[PDB]
Amino acid sequence: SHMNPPPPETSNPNKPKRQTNQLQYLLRVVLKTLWKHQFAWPFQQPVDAVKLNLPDYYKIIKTPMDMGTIKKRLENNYYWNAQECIQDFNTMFTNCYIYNKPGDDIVLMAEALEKLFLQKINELPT
Amino acid sequence: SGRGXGGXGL
Repeated sequence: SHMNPPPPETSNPNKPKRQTNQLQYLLRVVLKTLWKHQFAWPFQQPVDAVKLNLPDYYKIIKTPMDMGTIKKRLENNYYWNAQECIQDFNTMFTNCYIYNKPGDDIVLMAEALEKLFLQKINELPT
Repeated sequence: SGRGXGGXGL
């Protein structure tokens, strides 16, 4: 047998919370634009290794991250700094390139989403 | 490094 790990933590009740213009942009513009993209659906929740029959996924990926987690974290004010959120997006993309062979469909989807992510981050407000 | 996930409609 093999099991899914628990999904990443999405609330830190002991961490101070704030809403900033940049965090609002990350949620309402960056995450929203990627979420609605045609290639987003594999990235909208944690990789379900059981239902996808990938017993090696969490043997290889020890820092999983996904856009559903990022959305919940933003909604919970989990991030104090915009850079913490950006790091989670970066982790999500790099995990995909670690696990999957170059040229696989999922990798081309990640590369397209990453390009859009960088385009959105180019216009991060003050 | 992994088994991979096959086709995704591309």
